[PDB]
Amino acid sequence: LDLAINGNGFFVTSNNGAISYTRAGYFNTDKQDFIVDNNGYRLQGYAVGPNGQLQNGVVTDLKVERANTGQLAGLEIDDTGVIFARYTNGQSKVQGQVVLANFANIQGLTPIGKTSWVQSSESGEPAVGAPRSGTLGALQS
Repeated sequence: LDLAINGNGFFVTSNNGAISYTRAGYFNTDKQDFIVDNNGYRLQGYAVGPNGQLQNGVVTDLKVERANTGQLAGLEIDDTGVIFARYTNGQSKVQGQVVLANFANIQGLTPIGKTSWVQSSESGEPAVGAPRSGTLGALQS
């Protein structure tokens, strides 16, 4: 998955819980079927709950189910970040929803790499939500 944002906001990735923020990413699934960036850090969002519905109460790792029988054939993410898995038994199932974070003062963000930042005393706290909700931008591919 090659993801970009148009508008405000940052993708949220978790390194064993260390959270960083980025503008665009190449995302894959790892050996435990987590959606990860090119460092292996886990893309964060609303996961599907135990009842198969999106849990907007918790921002967590995004898992993609290998099977539904039917096994995974494709993975797509719409402009509001909803992740659709396509399976060989003719089914599709939502796997989660990518979130974006925005900041009251993104200038105050602490750079941790060429294209990644972390929260700071100067940036304010992350305000997290679905792409195209509130002031947050839209997801491309």
